[PDB]
Amino acid sequence: RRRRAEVRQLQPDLVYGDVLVTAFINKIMRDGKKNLAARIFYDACKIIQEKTGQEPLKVFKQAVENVKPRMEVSPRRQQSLALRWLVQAANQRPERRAAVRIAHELMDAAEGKGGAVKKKEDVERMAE
RNA sequence: UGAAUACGUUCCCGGGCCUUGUACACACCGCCCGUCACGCCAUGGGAGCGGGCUCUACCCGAAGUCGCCGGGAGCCUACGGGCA
Repeated sequence: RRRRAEVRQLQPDLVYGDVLVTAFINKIMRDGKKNLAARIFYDACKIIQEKTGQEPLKVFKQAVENVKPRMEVSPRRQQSLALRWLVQAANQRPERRAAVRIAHELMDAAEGKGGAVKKKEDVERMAE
């Protein structure tokens, strides 16, 4: 208790220059292998730009933004919570490739739709 | 390779520690209290029975004492008394 402890702060990834990136990679992270989950994200983004032509970064941030619950919310938990549904919803997708399921899950989330975004509407609506 | 979450955890499940207060107790997941079952002893009344004693009322027992009369032919000496 006290001191408000710490949460540490990491650096960008490579082609995006954002912290939330690695943070999200930590969610997809499993078995302790970030190297794998890393490419899974990059490849997931590559599919986005090769299907929408838009920046895979602006689609990522926006997606997570359209998931951060307002009520159920600290500016931090908004990230932890959002990243959760983004992975869970992407874990239950039709696509066979991990990078493909996440890619679609992100695009839909960025457009304000999908299972992850649908879950939020429920939590918020059941809170208000 | 390398997290997520860690302060809003102030609570609080639980442990430890300082401090306040209270009852009993110190085997403290205590201790007491009470009922029930068994054993022994003991207290009191009551319906009633047996024995002794006390108080009140009536019913006359004897000895003895006190008092009066006294038998008159009764038990007798006589200023007459008296005994029975």
